[PDB]
Amino acid sequence: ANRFTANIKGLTQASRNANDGISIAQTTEGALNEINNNLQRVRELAVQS
Amino acid sequence: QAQAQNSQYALARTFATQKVSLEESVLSQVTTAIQTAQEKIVYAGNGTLSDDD
Repeated sequence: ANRFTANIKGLTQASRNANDGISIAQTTEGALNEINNNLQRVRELAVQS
Repeated sequence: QAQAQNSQYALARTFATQKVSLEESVLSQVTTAIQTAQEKIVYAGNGTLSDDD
């Protein structure tokens, strides 16, 4: 029973870690979207030039 | 004579139980403490932590 308890607590905190990862990843994704949009507009300008 | 032997072992069992229970208590709490330290270690594995946190 005590071993079961140990594993349960560890697994729960690990799930929280996974959520930490999803958070950081999504922030990076958000920033990269704007990078992409700017690059698209830059290609448009280069076309005009 | 036989009765005397039996009585002495009654006393011995009394004191053995004393010590045994007293150990079990803190042992359970030791399990608790190990487990909490474990959980906060697993959080040290969090790959988003800043050095001050």
